Amino acid sequence: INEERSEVVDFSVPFVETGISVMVS
Amino acid sequence: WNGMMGELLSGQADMIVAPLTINNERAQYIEFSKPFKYQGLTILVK
Amino acid sequence: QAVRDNKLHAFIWDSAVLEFEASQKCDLVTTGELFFRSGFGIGMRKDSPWKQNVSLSILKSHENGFMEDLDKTWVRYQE
Amino acid sequence: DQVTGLSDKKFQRPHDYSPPFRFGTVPNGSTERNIRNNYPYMHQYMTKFNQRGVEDALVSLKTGKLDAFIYDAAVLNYKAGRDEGCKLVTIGSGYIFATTGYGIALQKGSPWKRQIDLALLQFVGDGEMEELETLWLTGIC
Repeated sequence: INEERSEVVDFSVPFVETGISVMVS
Repeated sequence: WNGMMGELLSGQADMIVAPLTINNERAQYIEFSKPFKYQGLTILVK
Repeated sequence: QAVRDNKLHAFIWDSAVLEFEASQKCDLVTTGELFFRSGFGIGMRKDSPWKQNVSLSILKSHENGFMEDLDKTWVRYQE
Repeated sequence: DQVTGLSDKKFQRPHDYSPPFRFGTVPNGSTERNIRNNYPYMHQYMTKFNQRGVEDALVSLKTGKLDAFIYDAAVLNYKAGRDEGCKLVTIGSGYIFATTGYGIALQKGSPWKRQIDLALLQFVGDGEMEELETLWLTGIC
């Protein structure tokens, strides 16, 4: 879910709480 | 209805900005924007 | 107050609120399980032009770090 | 724990630290846009740290061909819940990050929109969504 993708289509409600992250050893 | 929902349905309120519990029963009567918060419920002990 | 006087033994409540409360008072203790993973919303009237741009503003705030500053002000703060 | 988050001094210059580390993402991916919109310099540094495959980077982290990697939370959480050895470690809990959701793309103004959202909120409103997480997610330790 971002800006440019919300311009072209419409989203329903979200269901899972996911962000972004960095993976390290 | 009463409380915030009662004051909003009566027309005296235009927008409720409060830690509202998103649920189907209340969504059946009014609209929501995308959630700003993510949390649940717990138990408080001493 | 009632549980502070050790009159209560359990109390269902929100997550971040009780996190901040345990930060303020060390005697306040929570449980371990985390259930009912939902979100808080903005109570609105019926369909109206005060819905589209409002949700778009919420998204634009979530994508950048303004919510982080709000956390620093009230939620992230500890004792 | 080493890296605090996106604000860590490591994301200022890899030369600032003695070991020159490396960290990239999936090319032509969604998160690549977030780097460009927030930190164009990070994209320039990530230009030399690009990789090809999701598991290719996972192999690189295990082998030592890559220092750090950036990708979504739910995807990387499941790959770390079943990994043998558990050498790779997650950072944080979506604390300094987007904290967004997953959605279904519909054609603009679809009349299904009211019906779809009613079920999805009801699906999380009765614990059925909880069981599906148990089926497809595994958190050890």
